[PDB]
Amino acid sequence: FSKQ
Amino acid sequence: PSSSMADFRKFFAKAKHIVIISGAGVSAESGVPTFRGAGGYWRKWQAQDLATPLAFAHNPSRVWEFYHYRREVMGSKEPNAGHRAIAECETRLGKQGRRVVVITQNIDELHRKAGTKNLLEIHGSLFKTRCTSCGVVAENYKSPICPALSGKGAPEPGTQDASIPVEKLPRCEEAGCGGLLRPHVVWFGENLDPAILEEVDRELAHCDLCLVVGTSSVVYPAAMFAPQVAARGVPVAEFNTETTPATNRFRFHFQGPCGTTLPEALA
Ligand SMILES: [Zn+2]
Repeated sequence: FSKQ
Repeated sequence: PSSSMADFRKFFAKAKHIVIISGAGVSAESGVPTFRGAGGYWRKWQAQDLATPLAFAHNPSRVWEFYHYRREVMGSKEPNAGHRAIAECETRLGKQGRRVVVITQNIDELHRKAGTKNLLEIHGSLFKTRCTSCGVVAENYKSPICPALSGKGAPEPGTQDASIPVEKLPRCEEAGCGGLLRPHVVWFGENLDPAILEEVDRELAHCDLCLVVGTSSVVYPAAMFAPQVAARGVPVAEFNTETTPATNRFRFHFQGPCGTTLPEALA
């Protein structure tokens, strides 16, 4: 999961 | 959620393993500029512009000037009451055989400065570098990080770009590399480190009480952590200046500056  | 400090304290009295998730609110209460809020700009940009892979591929000098400014200003910034209550709590409980871990989305290291030892920095640190060739991560506290940045980084609009050639930006000192360094900071759109996420998941799976402090709960995957602790039945308490999209998912909500409500909660 990637940084929003 | 409930507003009862008295009921929260009953869970805290018996909790053996507390996870504290901290966000930008904790840092803003120390006056640390994070360049995220409406109106908060460095020259003509915000973090949404410069804390990005695009910005670094386009103009690494400008990104380094921004992070240099941010490193330099930390000399004038101190931990606040929330950092101090969190650090004292960990020390006091650790003597009793009780664990406190801080999972922070902040990059300013103020939790470490206040004395927190059990700290997971999920977005990295202003005081670490990562080599874009070999990937080595290193601590770096030098003012200035490289000579070309001396005196650079001023935030006033109209300040000229330093336009430092890449070879005069910070370079890797690993024998035989010399690649271009970047801040070891997770930028928007990048993946967090799976090893750190594994450590986070371990703490979330074992904790028996969770606090979410000073965060808007709009940046992911961080905004999901405290939501999944609640699934095993564990109480989650939110300490923030306003409700967030995630407020109604928690047992408690305590409105106010972090530095005002946390000392009472962790005493
Ligand atoms: Zn390297």
